[PDB]
Formats: sequence, C-alpha cells, structure tokens
Amino acid sequence: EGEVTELTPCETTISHVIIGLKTAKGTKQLKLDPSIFESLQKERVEAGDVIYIEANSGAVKRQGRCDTYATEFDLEAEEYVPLPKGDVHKKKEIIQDVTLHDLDVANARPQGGQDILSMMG
Amino acid sequence: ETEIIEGEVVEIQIDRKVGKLTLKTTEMETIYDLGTKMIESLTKDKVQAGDVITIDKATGKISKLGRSFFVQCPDGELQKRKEVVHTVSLHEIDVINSRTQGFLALFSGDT
Amino acid sequence: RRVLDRAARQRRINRQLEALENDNFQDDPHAGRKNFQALLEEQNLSVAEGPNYLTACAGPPSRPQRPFCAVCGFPSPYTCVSCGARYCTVRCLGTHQETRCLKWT
Amino acid sequence: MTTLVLDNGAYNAKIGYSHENVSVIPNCQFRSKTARLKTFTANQIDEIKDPSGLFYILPFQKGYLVNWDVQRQVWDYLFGKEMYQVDFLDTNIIITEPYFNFTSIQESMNEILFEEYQFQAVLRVNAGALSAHRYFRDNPSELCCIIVDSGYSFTHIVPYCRSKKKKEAIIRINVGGKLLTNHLKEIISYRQLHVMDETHVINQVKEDVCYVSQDFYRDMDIAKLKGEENTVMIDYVLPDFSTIKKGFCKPREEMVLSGKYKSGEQILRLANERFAVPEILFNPSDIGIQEMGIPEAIVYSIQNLPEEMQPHFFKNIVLTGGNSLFPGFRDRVYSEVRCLTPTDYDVSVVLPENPITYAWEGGKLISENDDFEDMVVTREDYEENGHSVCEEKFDI
Amino acid sequence: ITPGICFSTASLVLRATDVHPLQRIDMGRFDLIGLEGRVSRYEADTFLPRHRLSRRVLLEVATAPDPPPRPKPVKMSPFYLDSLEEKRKRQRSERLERIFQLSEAHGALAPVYGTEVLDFCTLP
Ligand SMILES: Nc1ncnc2c1ncn2[C@@H]1O[C@H](COP(=O)(O)OP(=O)(O)OP(O)(O)=S)[C@@H](O)[C@H]1O
Ligand SMILES: [Mg+2]
Ligand SMILES: [Zn+2]
Ligand SMILES: [Zn+2]
Repeated sequence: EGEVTELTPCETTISHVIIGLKTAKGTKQLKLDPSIFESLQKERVEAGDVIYIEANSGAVKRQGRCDTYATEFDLEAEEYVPLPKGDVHKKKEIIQDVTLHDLDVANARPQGGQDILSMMG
Repeated sequence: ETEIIEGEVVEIQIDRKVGKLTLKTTEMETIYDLGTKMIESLTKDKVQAGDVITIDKATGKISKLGRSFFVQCPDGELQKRKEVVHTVSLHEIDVINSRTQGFLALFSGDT
Repeated sequence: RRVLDRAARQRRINRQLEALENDNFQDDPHAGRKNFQALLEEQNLSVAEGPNYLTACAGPPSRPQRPFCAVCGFPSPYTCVSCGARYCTVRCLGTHQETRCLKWT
Repeated sequence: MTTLVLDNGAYNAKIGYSHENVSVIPNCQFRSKTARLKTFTANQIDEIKDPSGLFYILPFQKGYLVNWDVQRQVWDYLFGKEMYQVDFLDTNIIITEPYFNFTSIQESMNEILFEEYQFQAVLRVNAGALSAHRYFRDNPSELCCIIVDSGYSFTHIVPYCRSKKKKEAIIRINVGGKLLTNHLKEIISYRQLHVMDETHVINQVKEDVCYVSQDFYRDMDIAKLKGEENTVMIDYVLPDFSTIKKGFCKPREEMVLSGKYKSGEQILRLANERFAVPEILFNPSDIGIQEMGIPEAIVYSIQNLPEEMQPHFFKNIVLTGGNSLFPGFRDRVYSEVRCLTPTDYDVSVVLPENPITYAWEGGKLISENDDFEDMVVTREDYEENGHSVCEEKFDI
Repeated sequence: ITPGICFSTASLVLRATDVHPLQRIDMGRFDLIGLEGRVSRYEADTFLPRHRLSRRVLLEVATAPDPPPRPKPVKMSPFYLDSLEEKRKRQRSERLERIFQLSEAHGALAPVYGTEVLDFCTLP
C-alpha cells in the first residue's frame, strides 16, 4: 500500500512491472507479476495515486489521489486521500469464521469473466 | 461535509487536455484551472456562458438550475463547505449493497 | 475589467522576488565596485560546462504549488481574473482590488 | 605562531583565535538617523540605542562578496588594535568562502590577504568543508556525510566524503534568512503595519516567534479560528526603545481577544506568519520560487551519487546554519526525508547544539592538526607560484 | 422527455460491504466453479503431482547465477554494510517463501469435472 511514484513495465510482451510505492515510513520498489499490469491499467493507476496491491491475488484498488497533489488543479473531480502512514508492506495474521453456506453460494455462480456470456450474467 | 460551488458561468475555455472556467457571484468573480475529469464532466453536460450551475467538487456533479441575464445569480461566496445529512434506512443499505447497480431496485421493486 | 498579459504577471513576480534580496528598503540616511550580474557576465559561465553556479541551481519541485491568499495568507480557492492573484473571500477580493489589482499602489 | 579562524559570512562573522573561544559579530557597517556623521562597523552596533530605521551597508550581495570597501573596513576593525591586535607577519588565517566563488573574487581575496595584510599563510576553504571535518572528527566510523548549510543568503546541500567534496552533487536553494526576513516585513506591512524600515526588529521577531509546523494545514485551520481555540495566534509588543528595550511576546493568560489594550503598546498580532515564513525553506514555491525545498534537494543530491554510497549519506544528515535554529526544523527535515528515502535505508538527521559556530569549531580542529602546514599557502611561495597554487591547493 | 431521478445517499453507505484485504481471507482457495473451462484433469491429476516446485529447487534456482546466453542457430568493499545485506537476504528469503506458498496454493484445487470431461460430454 502506498502512493505510486513510478510505474514501469519491463518489455521482454511485458516480462514484469516495476512499481514504486511511497508511505510515511519510506519508499519501496516492487517487482509485479505481468498479469497485474492489466489490473493496473483497468484501475487507471498513474503516478501520484494511492493504491494497494494484494500480494496473493494481484488485485489492485486505486483508492484516490494523494492529497499532496490536491493543488495541481483548481477544480478536478478527484478524491484526494492522505498518504498511508505505516510501511508499504503490511502483514497481518487473521482468523476469520466462514460457514459452509458461504462456500456453497460462492460456487453457485461464476465471478468475473471477460466473455460476453459472463458479462451479461 | 462537502464543497459546493454555485455561481454563474462567465467564460469556459477548453483546448486540446487543459481548460479554464470563469465563474461569478454577485460579490466575487474567479477563474479556475480545470482538470481532466472536470473538463469531461463539463463537456458531457453542455455548459455555456450565462448558465447558473452548481458543482460538487469531489464528484463533478454539475446540475444546471437555470440561465441568468431564469434564476438570479447566487450572492455570497462561490465555493461553500456544506454539511449534508442523509437518513438512510437499513433496507436502502441492503438494497444498494445487494448487487451492482442494486439501488435501482429501490424504485422498481425487483429486490 | 482590464486583463494583464503573461509578460506583466511574470514581470511583477520577478520584481517581487528580486525585492526580497534588497539590502534595505529606505535610502542612505547620510544622503552623501560591481554587482552580482556584472560578476556573472564577467565569469562567462556556460551551462553543462562542469559544476558551477548556474548548474547548482535547484530544479523545479515535483509537488505542485499550493495557492495562498495574497491578502491574509490562508489557502485560497479563488484566482483573480484581472491580474491572476489568489484570494480566498469577498473581503479579501475587495482588499486586493483596492490595493494591488491593476495599478500597483 | 597563532592561527586566526574567520567565517566571513554575509550576516555574522565567526572570528576567533585557535587557542581561544568564538565570537559572533555582524559583518556589515551600519548607519542610523540618530547619528549625523557616524558609520558603525561590525560589533559597534551595540553602542547604538535606537536601532529603529537602521541602514545596512553589506559587503555581500546574493551571498557573494561584491562590495570590497566595506569588507576592508570591517576586516581592519576586526584586525585592528581594538578587537584582536593581529600580528599579520606571524599569524595564519583560515577564512571561509561561498560555494562556487567566482575567479575574480578569489584573485582579489588572494591579493588582499597576501599583499595588503601580508599574512604568513592563508587557508581558504568552504564552511561545509570545516563542518564535515568536525563531523568526521566527532564520528570516526562514518565514511560520508551530507551538510545542509541554511544560512543568511542561501541554503546549500553539499555531500562530503572523508577528504573530498562532491562538486557534482552540490545543490543550492535560493532561500535564506535574508529572504525570510524581507518576506516577513512585506507581509506585516501589507497586513497590519508598515515595518519595511525595521529590518532589525522584524528579524528579532522572526527569531522569536516563528517555528516550523509538523502539520501545515492543521495549523492553518487552528490559526483561522477565533477565540481560545486559536492557540497559534500570539501578540508581540514591538520595542519602542523608550520603555521597552527589546521585543517580547505577551503571555497567553494576558492575551486579549479584542486586540485593544489600555496601555499604548504597539502590538503586532501574528497568527499564520509564525509557520508560513519558515515554510519557504521547505516549500519555496509557496511564495513563487520554482525550486525544490530542503528535503527534496537532500534526496536529489544523495540520489545523484552512486548507489553504494547512498545509505551512508542518508545516515549522516547534518543541519548547519542560522535557519536551522527554527523550532521543529530537525523533526520536519527528518519526517520529509524519511517519507522520501527508501525504507531499507536508515535516516538520521543531527542538529548540533550551536549550528552557528559549527564551521568555526571545524576550522579550529583543522588548525590543531599536524597536517595543517601542508594545506596552507605561504607568502614566500605566493610571490612566485602563489596565484596558480592558491587555486591548485584550495578545493573551492 | 423527463430528467432522471437523482437519488442521493450517504457516501458511507457505498462502503458498507467493503472489507480491507488485511481483514478478509482468500476465498479463491474454495473456488471450484472458477476452474471449469480453464483447468483440466491432466493438470490436476498427472502434471502437478509430478512437476510441483519444491523449496530446495526454488532456492537453488534463485541462488544460482544467470544461465548462459542461448547459442545462435546454426544451419547444420569500503561502503559495505552488514545490516543492510542481512535485511536484503531476509527479504529475499521471504519473497521466495511467498512464491512457493502461492504456487502451492494456486494449483491445490482440482476441477469437479475438468475441461476434458466437459468437452467429451458436450455434443455439437
Ligand atoms: N534563533 C534563530 N532563529 C531563526 N533564525 C535565526 C536565529 N538566529 C539566527 N538566525 C538567522 O541566521 C541567519 C544567519 O546565519 P548564518 O549561517 O550565520 O549566516 P552566514 O553564514 O553568516 O551567511 P552565509 O549564508 O554563510 S553567506 C540570519 O538570516 C538570521 O536571521
Ligand atoms: Mg555561513
Ligand atoms: Zn484571504
Ligand atoms: Zn487582481
């Protein structure tokens, strides 16, 4: 998690994506699986945006722009968010309770899918 | 809390993207440097000089409430910080979060 | 109202910034040798010719400039149309128009 | 025999002998309307009793020595029978120079020092070199350091190796105490009362009330308030030099919200200028200077240098100069550099007890070394080889 | 022609179902229906049990130098820091362990039916 300071795909197609995330406690350079580049492009991630990336799934959520760039324009339709406080890499060991019905309903219908039948569903 | 910009449009300029927007009240006049998203919002909803509009700054929600030269131009400050209070029922929360575009079910049944 | 071109705004900004380097604002109470520009022009200092005074100047900041009110200093959402000065309230706009807009009083 | 250490700054001259303490004396002449025909030189400003409307005759413009007559007079007063009684023919002088000093100024320095005074030997260095020497003497295990010299007329950021100055990575920010004082004058004159002729008093006000904010916009919101909650707002009583010799801040318990006081004291109320003025050091673009601030310039200077040396530079940030005495300066610099520095690299920012006299202590230390005689340039060698070898030996 | 209905609600309502990733488990370890049409019986039953990576192989490949360049076709320490390097090698070990754990997790599930069964059973 952090503000994006650099987003550079490395061509061999793309072998990997090098990203730079900034927080109050420093800067970290990360090598991303090339499949995450599609997620980053879909989320419209640019330098100065505050994002988080899931290590296990590659999911990207762009949760606004950094408030340090709030004065770059006098009127933009943007949601400006503070810079994250902790480290870029956050680890948490959690215990979550689920029921068998939750697993049943998760497998009743497909999720996502870029096909036309999936989108119409 | 939200920031609400209500005024009369004086001049709107968009060039191949960068743009400027000039808004006035009965007490003050200002020129704004526009971003890409606000430029897109102002292009989608046709805004020309003389229109009295209100803008929600965070969302680009532009609603034209008439033309002035018919509604009188706003008087006080152009940019106002407003406190908006919503009372939302539990059913409304459930329906909005039931599915994508699920709020439509609040009006057409189909829950 | 009248409108000032980019040259006038840049000249005003340069004049204000240069005035901050002045030794004194008044004149000599007694009322009765070079300067920095003469030193620079005598040095014949060229860019990219190794480290020097010109190449040591700090580059533009990455973070965007933050607007502040030219009257009271608090953050200013508004920009004056005539001269481009920033301001934050109707009272501040009136004060700016009376004091420093157009003619520089 | 003896060695004289001089830090010929644009605002204060740190002059002293190697075997003695350090003295801080203004390096400029003064004229006042209370004296018809009388020009004050150096520390003679203490003699005047009404420093209002004081006129400054400076030997430095934009941080470089450009007026030679006033500088010569100040040096003659400092070296005269009244101050130090310097025996020029048997004394060595360590005098500091601005960064990237022009060739003409260096020639004039060499000529004046070796002919008009005829010093035995001269060592012309930069204040950062002496600060780095002092830091390395204090910390023998460190191989690199980065020096921030936020002074009167500029703020340089120079990285130093053990015995070499990285000339490629020197970055100058054209914001100094002079600019901050003039900006404070302009703000006060435009907002409350005309003080453009009160440079001394406004400088004291800046030294007394200004501070660096950890949270800029929270402080702005607090200052915008009215009443008890406006903790930032304070009342300053300017000195009239009749019954109030020196300026002071009214106690918070004694503050009056209305601003009207029965006593006829000329009270200057400062709310947002407390941290707006110091912020120009960190954000030059606030007032209109399109230059990177101190933390960003530190990061840029370090990152220009090779990768292997970067963590050492990040571990030895040293703050020198008068502007570093602002409250919250060290913490703000540390926070911003930590935000910009890679997480794997540790950040350490050190503010010495007396950043004014750091360079003088470094000069004293380098004078006490047994390698001192090799660094200086003698007059006997000056006669033949001097004008080239002065440039050759000194790493300006 | 009428303008649409503008239904205004609290911004907090739109985040009611949202849960931070550090507060939720990975539900892809129970995703059986997502494997259909993408994962085959060969991958689950024959290939992966034989060609799963091990920690030893992963570490050997990571530590070993880069392979020699593929031949062209023929028609026939003063600034060294110990703490920084210890941190870097700990980070590398953590990265390799994460790679191993994710590779095991992403191929653990076998399809209920599989691509081969569906293709065989799917008439024109
Ligand atoms: N307590 C203080 N708080 C804030 N500023 C201070 C304080 N004391 C001194 N200053 C400022 O420190 C500056 C002078 O610092 P110095 O570094 O000694 O200047 P100088 O080195 O003689 O000139 P340069 O920059 O080396 S050419 C002045 O602008 C003062 O306003
Ligand atoms: Mg100095
Ligand atoms: Zn204002
Ligand atoms: Zn104006």
